[PDB]
Amino acid sequence: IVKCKPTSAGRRFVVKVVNQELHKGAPYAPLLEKKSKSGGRNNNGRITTRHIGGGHKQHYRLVDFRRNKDGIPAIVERVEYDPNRTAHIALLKYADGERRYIIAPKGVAAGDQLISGIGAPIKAGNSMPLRNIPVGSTVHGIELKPGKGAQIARSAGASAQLVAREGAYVTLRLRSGEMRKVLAECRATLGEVSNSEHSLRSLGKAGATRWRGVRPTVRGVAMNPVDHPHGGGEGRTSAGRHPVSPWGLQTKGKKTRSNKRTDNMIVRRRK
Amino acid sequence: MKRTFQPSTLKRARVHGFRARMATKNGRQVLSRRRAKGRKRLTV
Amino acid sequence: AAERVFKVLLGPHISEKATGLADGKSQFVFKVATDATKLEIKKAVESLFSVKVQRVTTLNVKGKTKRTARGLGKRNDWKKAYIALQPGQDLD
RNA sequence: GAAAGACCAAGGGUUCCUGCGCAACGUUAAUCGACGCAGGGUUAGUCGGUUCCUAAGGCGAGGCUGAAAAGCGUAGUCGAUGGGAAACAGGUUAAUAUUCCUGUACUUCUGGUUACUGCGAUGGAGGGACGGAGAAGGCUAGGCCAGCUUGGCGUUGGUUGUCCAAGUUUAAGGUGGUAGGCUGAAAUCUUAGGUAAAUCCGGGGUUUCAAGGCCGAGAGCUGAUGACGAGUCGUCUAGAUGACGAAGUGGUUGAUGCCAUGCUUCCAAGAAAAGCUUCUAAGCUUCAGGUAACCAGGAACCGUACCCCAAACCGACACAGGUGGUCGGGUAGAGAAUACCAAGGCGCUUGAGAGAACUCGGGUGAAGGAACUAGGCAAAAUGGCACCGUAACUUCGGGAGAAGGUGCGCCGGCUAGGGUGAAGGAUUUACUCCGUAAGCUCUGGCUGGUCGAAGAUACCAGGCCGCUGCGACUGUUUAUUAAAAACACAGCACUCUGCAAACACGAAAGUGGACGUAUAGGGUGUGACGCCUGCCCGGUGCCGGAAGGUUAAUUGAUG
Repeated sequence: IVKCKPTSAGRRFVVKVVNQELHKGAPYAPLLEKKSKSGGRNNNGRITTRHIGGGHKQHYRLVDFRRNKDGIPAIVERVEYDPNRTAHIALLKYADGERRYIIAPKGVAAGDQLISGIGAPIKAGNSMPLRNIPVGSTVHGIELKPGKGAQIARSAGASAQLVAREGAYVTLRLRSGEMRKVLAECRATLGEVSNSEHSLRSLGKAGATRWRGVRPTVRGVAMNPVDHPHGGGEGRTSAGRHPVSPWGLQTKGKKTRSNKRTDNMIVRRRK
Repeated sequence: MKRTFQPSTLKRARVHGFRARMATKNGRQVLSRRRAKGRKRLTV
Repeated sequence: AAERVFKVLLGPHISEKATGLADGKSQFVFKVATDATKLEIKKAVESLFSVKVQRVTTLNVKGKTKRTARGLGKRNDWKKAYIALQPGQDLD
């Protein structure tokens, strides 16, 4: 973490997260594939998500979320930057050639881990089924379906806490504060995800947003009654309506989860 | 003072060309109207 | 074909440029059929005029467009070969 | 004259050239024309396209979905603005030329013959293959000076000279492998990987050694005792042509070009696929196939004229407009600004007078110096480089070029270096070091003298200061009356969303969100920063809560 000096009016509030353990250039090319931007647009060509546009050209890195290779020890070659995540990625050389990218845990460096059915549950980085990990141990990159790959707790500095095992299931507490019943056969990696100081950075200027591929956000009250329900009015108005989406859904408090297939898997909501 | 017609033969032939009209149902009936009126060109 | 030797060459193009070129170099400008490759108007000159051809160059010519009453009319786009020969050996 | 010059793409489509013409077109006349009539002109293995390959996106066998029409999509196969062979100089004209001619190359294919021979895929690896910025350096084009050749000897002083003018050219490619950049190299043993295999790549172990290797400008030599060359001689009609044709060297300054897809650095983390190198599979009968040599032969089709800071494109016009990319000389200059010019191009298709008011675009202006006016609007002013000096306030970066002041041209005198360069001395004996000297070029420092009213003398080129309102700032907007205090913004907070996410577009399939996963993603309000952000839950919404009343379809008792 470094703070830039106000030598120009745009650098005054840039707070920059700098890591020198990250690898200087040249990502491992057989694990990269092409990725072109969407603009937030559909196969109808329609904007279906506002405020996406521009940014830097990025290769997609083939991050392994499954950790299939059981009983093959993989040393960590290096830890790299990934444009399309907030975390960092570790490059793992398995004991039989076989380089793969994973999500890096804390303790990123050239050490060793072996994703398997039984091995070293105090090493942050070993991936296991949720049956044979202890209760109370912090995990990340949890599968929801066996063989689907990691889906939960995989942003920068994110983790879940395993709280109770019973039956074919196991309960773990998520970073959002909600208790989730997850299957016991599905897997998780011991530890906590790498770039945990990501939340301390300040972009600093209007154009550090635009080179993330985020187009500006124009408010509802700045518009006309044709454009938004928050709409017109003489002078500054206040959106005399209750606050609302551009499509008319209420904004400030109204619950929108209507799944009802998976309600039994959720044993405690965000409270 | 840039004007509204900026010519390109490729954009010409791909928006209004023969095969573009005969790709869709409505362009095929553009050609059948424009052939029923008896026009000399019918693909402009 | 046994034919197509008699169909490709359409006559010597007569002009001042063709005349000075036939005198100075050994190159004879023939009007040829509008789909004639360089080797089938090399075999035809070797077949019909009994010479040895060393090179043929070609060029499509756009027919000119004349204005009158009832609009623009176009002349036929035609084709033109230059037949380089050995430095003796002038064809007839 | 960073174009009003030369050129490429697009777009146009004969406007190009030559004869004949002048009705109409040309804002006038026209013998002229981008106009009329008729002829001619566009030459490619190498320049562009096709062909090979793919991006966005399209279409899409079957397939999922949809009243129908159709939508979306897998295999696929189109799709360049990107990637894949190779030609350069000189001649030639009315008009084409990297295309024709001449000379010298280069790349790739086909058919042969010779010899030894593991060939083989789309499949595996390799490679192609790539960001922003910032720099050293090393060269080269080009520039300039000197020498050399040829001509000259000046309409008015001088000009045989230490004078003037012109010219002092030569490409690709071969050979060279240099400055420089990256890099461990070889042998052997093994192997849970690269969805089969693999002698290839990846992984592991062992042994020896320090220089291999792979790139890579440019100089040199060769291309080239050739072409080009001021001109001479000769023929003939002031010129067209044949032969001959002088000098053709050295020093400096040098790029925005090349080494260089290099190197350093930073986050925003920087195309695919083929050609190419390599590996085996299925097979071959291991003739075929491969690999070198040699010989003969080939490289299709299409575009090429002309216009592109435009009278030929887009603007109804021969219209002060617009239109992508490339080159870029001298002197002054930081400069591609600007001024005068070179090569080159042009006099903008109505002129002649005249010299009123008024109108426009300028020049100067007595004495005042904003009294003008809604308002210093306009104008006038300031304007550079070096040095000195510079306030409040401040987020410590600023403010600040604050404010203000001094020097500036020319010619000498004396004096400090820098860079090229090399007479010779070293040995790893040559594209090498060291280092003399001149010559060339680049900066000083100090003192004089001197001319003008005036020395950043022209063009060029900040006016400044003091209170305050608003918005933190850079940015955006009402194409064509509003550029702002409006929008955006970093930052902030609320709220939703556990993944087949909330949400959006879709009668749906599907797709975006996202190949992301709560430090994530949507919505909303506020708008850097500093100090803060008080009271109210009645209304309305949102969230939760019992379970009492009410309550719909559906039930169908009873009368």
